[PDB]
Amino acid sequence: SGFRKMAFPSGKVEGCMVQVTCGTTTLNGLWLDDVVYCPRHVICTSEDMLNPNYEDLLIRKSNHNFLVQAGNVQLRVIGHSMQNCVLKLKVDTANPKTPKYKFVRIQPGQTFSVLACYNGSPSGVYQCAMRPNFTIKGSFLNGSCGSVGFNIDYDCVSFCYMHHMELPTGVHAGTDLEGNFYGPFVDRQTAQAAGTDTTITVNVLAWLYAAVINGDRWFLNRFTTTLNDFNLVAMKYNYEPLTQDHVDILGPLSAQTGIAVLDMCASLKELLQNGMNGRTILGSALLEDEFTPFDVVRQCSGVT
Amino acid sequence: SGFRKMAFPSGKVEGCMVQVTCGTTTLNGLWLDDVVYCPRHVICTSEDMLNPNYEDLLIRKSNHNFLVQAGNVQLRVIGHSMQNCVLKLKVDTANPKTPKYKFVRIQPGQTFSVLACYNGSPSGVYQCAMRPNFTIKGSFLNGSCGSVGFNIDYDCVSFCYMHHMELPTGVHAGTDLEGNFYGPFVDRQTAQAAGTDTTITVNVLAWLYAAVINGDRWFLNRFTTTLNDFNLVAMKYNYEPLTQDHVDILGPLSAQTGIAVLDMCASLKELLQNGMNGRTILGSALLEDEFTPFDVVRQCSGVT
Ligand SMILES: CNc1ccc(N(Cc2ccsc2)C(=O)Cn2nnc3ccccc32)cc1
Ligand SMILES: CNc1ccc(N(Cc2ccsc2)C(=O)Cn2nnc3ccccc32)cc1
Repeated sequence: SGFRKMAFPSGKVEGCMVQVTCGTTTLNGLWLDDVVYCPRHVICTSEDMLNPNYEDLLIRKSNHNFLVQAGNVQLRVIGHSMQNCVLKLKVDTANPKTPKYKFVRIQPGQTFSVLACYNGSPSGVYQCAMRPNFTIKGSFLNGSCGSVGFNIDYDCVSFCYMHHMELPTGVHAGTDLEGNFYGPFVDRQTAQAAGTDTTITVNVLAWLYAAVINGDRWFLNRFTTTLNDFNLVAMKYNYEPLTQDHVDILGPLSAQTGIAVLDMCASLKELLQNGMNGRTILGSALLEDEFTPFDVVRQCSGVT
Repeated sequence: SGFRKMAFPSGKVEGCMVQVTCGTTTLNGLWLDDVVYCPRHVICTSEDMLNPNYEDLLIRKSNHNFLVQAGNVQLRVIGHSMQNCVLKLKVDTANPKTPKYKFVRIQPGQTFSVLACYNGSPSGVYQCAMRPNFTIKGSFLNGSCGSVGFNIDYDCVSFCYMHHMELPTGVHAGTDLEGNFYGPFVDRQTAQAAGTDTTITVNVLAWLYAAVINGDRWFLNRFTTTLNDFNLVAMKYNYEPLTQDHVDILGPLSAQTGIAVLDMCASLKELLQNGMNGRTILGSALLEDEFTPFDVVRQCSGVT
């Protein structure tokens, strides 16, 4: 028992991290097979970030201008190209540590682990969720760009995020591994405000199920509700509308605990309406929304 | 910016995890050089755990009874011995993935990362603190025994914890890598209750400094206090007494923010006395105590 904000083991990703330098800018890259992926803003100075013309800036760069170092060994760059907001640097050596991998574009509400890196070296790992406004609440400092988000299915690493920027709000924006930004964000130092950060209702319910499994049951009540009634309450509290798909995904958690999904919705409704009254659930004094139903089952079963 | 419960990158430890089986019991082991470390209760059945005589149980075991598998390859066991509550299995092959490492016995209040494992395979990583009552609040299921806690100083892995048991309270107990339990716990399925779980005051203050660095400053007030006055309040709230050593360790955080340690103590005093009034600090609605002052500096500087 016990429930923690657990990240995937980061070893398979640590073996892919490299340092990429272009001119005076150094950030992280992801070396998979014979390609190194990195944010295209590596070709910019801080002066360029106000209104960069990436196609024009890239014309002034040749293969030899991209310095790629894997630990202490220099990779030879034999090609470069821009795909959306990422640069793909073809190198002459396939990464011997390349794991089985996929590039996936995740949905808002889905979770992933981030291996924060600086100068191609890993500093730490933590679990994230793609917010419904397509930002992530990470922990990134200057030089962390190119750090990636991923999930792991036994031996396969699904890369879903590459860090590009911190919004003036202190929240983070980035792309999938095809270089497409999540949300409306652009790689320009401009006024970009994130939309309403709604709470991921299906994840809060999954976390309530995790709480019941792990012994925290004080919040269970004698009530039930309907999807429409629950959603009137979810709207008032800036919670995502709950759908039948969400109820279906909570099915295994419902079956394991014997608590019908709508009954858990009624517990959640009372918690929204009455607050925690100074009490805690799984060591938290707020409703946690960064565990998916899949995460709860994975953690409560012991998948390796 | 942003502040997260960050774990160390787990790659160097993932390369050490193996599966150890003795009879019908399978748990995790730690392979470093030519030795595999694991909990001695691997020699027990659940029947034995009520009152085990480990020396007597071990006499019935030979080197060939300890099955050690590293991924899919079997290690040859050429020696075995019991050191306190751990077994050390001498194998004929040095682990090629052995990192630079040390065995350290940590102090209560200190933090570490845990790589939860099952059947020698890693499932996830999370950040912990050794509680002042010498328990850890982890996420462990049956088969997780032998999973280890560690810290990393650039290339050196300091192993500090090996998981042994879950107390009837849902909290966790284990040993250092010399097999000595943290706290008064014994590897016997018996009545063992943890003492008072006090809050790690120096860590809460470190986290308040992290909050100010990252922009959450609402809790700063116009007051100051003294160590003796603060400690009268800390006692009332089951917080650890703050010492001059703790103030000294907070020195760098104080210098960086310009907020004197006793002034932060006065903010903490008001937060203890008045609560958060429905507000949050670094996304938490309670006072976080599982970041040391070293953790805050490390995360806020970008150490790899
Ligand atoms: C020289 N090149 C350069 C490139 C990028 C940045 N910017 C601004 C920006 C605008 C549009 S895309 C990126 C970043 O946001 C970087 N970054 N990322 N995460 C960060 C956390 C803390 C501090 C900085 C961080 C700055 C300089
Ligand atoms: C057959 N051998 C055996 C050995 C140990 C255990 N016990 C009881 C126990 C008493 C004294 S030392 C250990 C554990 O506590 C194992 N364990 N650890 N973390 C756990 C989380 C969830 C469930 C079980 C967990 C049980 C069986």
